[PDB]
Amino acid sequence: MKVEIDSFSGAKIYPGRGTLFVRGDSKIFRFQNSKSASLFKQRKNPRRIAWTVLFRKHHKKGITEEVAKKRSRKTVKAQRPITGASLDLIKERRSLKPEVRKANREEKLKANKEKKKAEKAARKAE
Amino acid sequence: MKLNISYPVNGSQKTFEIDDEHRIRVFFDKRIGQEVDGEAVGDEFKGYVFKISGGNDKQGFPMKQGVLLPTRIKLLLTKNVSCYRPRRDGERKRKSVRGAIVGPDLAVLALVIVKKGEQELEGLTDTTVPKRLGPKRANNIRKFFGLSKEDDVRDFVIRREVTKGEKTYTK
RNA sequence: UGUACAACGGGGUAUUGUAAGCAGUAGAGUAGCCUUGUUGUUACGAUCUGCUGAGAUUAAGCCUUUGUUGUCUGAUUUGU
RNA sequence: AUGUUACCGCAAUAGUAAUUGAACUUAGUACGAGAGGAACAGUUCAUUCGGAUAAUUGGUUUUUGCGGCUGUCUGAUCAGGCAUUGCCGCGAAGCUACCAUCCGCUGGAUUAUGGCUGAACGCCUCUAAGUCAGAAUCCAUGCUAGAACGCGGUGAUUUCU
RNA sequence: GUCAAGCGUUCAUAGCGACAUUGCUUUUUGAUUCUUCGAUGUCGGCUCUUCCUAUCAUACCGAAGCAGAAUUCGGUAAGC
RNA sequence: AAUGGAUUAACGAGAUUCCCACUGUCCCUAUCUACUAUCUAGCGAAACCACAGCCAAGGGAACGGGCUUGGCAGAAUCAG
RNA sequence: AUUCAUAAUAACUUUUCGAAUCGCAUGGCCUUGUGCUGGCGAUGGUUCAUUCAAAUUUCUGCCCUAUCAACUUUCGAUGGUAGGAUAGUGGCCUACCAUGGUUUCAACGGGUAACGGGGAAUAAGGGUUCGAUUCCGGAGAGGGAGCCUGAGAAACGGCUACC
RNA sequence: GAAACUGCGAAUGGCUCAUUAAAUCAGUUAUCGUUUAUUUGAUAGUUCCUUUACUACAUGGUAUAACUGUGGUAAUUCUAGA
Repeated sequence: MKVEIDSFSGAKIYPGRGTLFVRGDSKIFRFQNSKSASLFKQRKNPRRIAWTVLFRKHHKKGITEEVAKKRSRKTVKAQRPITGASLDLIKERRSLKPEVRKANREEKLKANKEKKKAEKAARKAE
Repeated sequence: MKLNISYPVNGSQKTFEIDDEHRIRVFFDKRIGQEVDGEAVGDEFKGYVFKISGGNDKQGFPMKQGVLLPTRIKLLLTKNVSCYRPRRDGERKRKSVRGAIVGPDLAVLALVIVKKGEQELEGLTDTTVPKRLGPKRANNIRKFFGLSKEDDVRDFVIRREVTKGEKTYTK
């Protein structure tokens, strides 16, 4: 079995207890009680009716539901390899990064290479 | 019922055909993002805790976030939203869904684990699927490894070896 | 003269729909104040909001009471 | 009124009640050249009638219980009176509804009819003697009242009267 | 009800049954005028019970010009 | 056919038909209220009255409370 | 012909544009550095103009009907002021105000086997008739309404609803 | 080099003539009253905003698809979950 919710009061409708209504547009309403039913037929607004759950929740009364959204104070904690880099050697080369004389000497080599490049290019142009 | 559970760090996933109707009555009347007890559903899941991610009910209509009901509804959905892909730019569309409350109407419930309990799970925790792709961007690789601003991502590159015939290559 | 009874009180359950009183930098606004504000202040002003799912009623043919206060020998008749 | 009073009972006699249909299945079978087209058992439901009951729903509302509304009176407010129960909305309890729900028994003797053996009438025949099954019938089971002149069992039966 | 010329393809009787005839009933309508004219309140409907059966249906059966279905005739039956 | 004929707007507590609405007229009844009835105190009539007050059949002035044969028959009584 | 183009003062902006893009080719200076500079392109990009458009707009012109003579304005009809909206003028819409506006020189209403035109048949001339129909402009996507995306649709071989 | 993201275009074409009788339409004017993608011609020394450490400019951050797989409906160019 199941329990349901009055359209008007928003109340548990234990089985059998209460009425049901089926408008021509196929909207199925349920009513715990003829009170709610009669108000509905009067075309009242539960948000204006005071004892109703809609008014309750629209005026923010009994607000023990929500508390807050949690936040984690840390990082993802994965400086992992990219599946083709061998993380051990990856960290080894990351540590070799400081004391950058290796890359500096490669730059100096390609630098004298650019020197000789302009030189030999001018030579060929001559 | 079925529990399509996932462990996102291991990247693993498995369906579990559940009974113990009352140990899923616990799951009844539950929203998305909420976390209930593995032990409460199953001592095989003792100590674990999941998070109700969502699920498909009968007629395959998924659970959508934010609507706050168990019953099905027809929403005039639009782009940038679950449960509808547009086959044209500008197309809004009316589709039927089920909402963000849990009940017997559901058939498959999609769960994600946030904590690993005391025991181990056969198809989730004992296994771990790898990262199918490596980062294709320079700085993403560089920060993923923690190298420097200048540590030559070009040579820290990923190389994924595959053989066409006997000729093999990393592409 | 008692796991006694009764009248009140209390609690519960139900019904109704948020009491009076106070306050408000709420309030259509209209008049008057001046140190003419930046809530300016003052008189009046439905109604609104908070205290308030508050208050009221609740066996009279509802339930229950570790409570209180009381009551508990008047008449008549009867024989194998 | 039966010796008194109280309790438990019997049960004479009288009354009596349950009724009909549909659907599925049997079965598109039987049967029928074809056309068409059954039935018993079984199941679920309903019609009519009855006897109760008020959990649910509906109705009713002097709970004159809560709130509100008009006019007027109580200096104003608060709170109230009058308006042949002033009016409206809700409204418990109680009553109540095929407008709601629940329930509505099985054994015997029999008719008609068909028969068993069987003569008269050396055969034959349901009949004459005997005898079987058989109906919404009849009587019992059951149900209602209990003879106020029908009965039984049991308990206690008055003192310084 | 009796009888049965005939109808019923053929056959009087499955079913009907002319011409003739014996009975029953008092729900008609007459006939009569016994009671009633110093008054028996006068049609129908509504309501409500009870009774008869010459049974419309329902229960069980028999017969058929009853293959089945449907139908017709007839019996116990006025329980419903 | 001024023993007036044929129409005739308007009017009618006139007679009649139909439609809309409406409805406890009805399916199908239920519930509520005041006044009664009811019980009491007190007051206190009337109509009517051969004698009185149980049925069946019979016959009989042809539909008896009485007679005949049967059935039955148990003080006094209240509300309806 | 302008309060035009355009320029400057003073501020406004929740902040607009001012290349983190891509293919080829690789060229030159030496201060010998991966220093500095360099080409042919594609893509996109603020403004202005242009072009294909688009929307509004001036004058003239439409078939038969008076067995349709008064029509329009409640709640826009005519104008004006202010404002809103528009991409833009403007009753397009609102607030307020004056009460006007069209009409026998046929208003308005009805009908149309009416979309209009360029044109077709037919003829001495004049003309009468037809012209949905290959080209031009309009309207529509089953009737209606609405709207997203977009430069551009009130899109329908796109969405939403009702019928 | 499929699929997919992205950018374009899908508002043209084509069909019919229902609508519509100062309305469309035809000629004829204007926009000194407006939008205009696209093409085409020209066109962004001035962007450090307590403008001194507030900030990489041999250049910065974020997914997310496709895909991996779990999959759910009888069905949908249905879609969620990781």
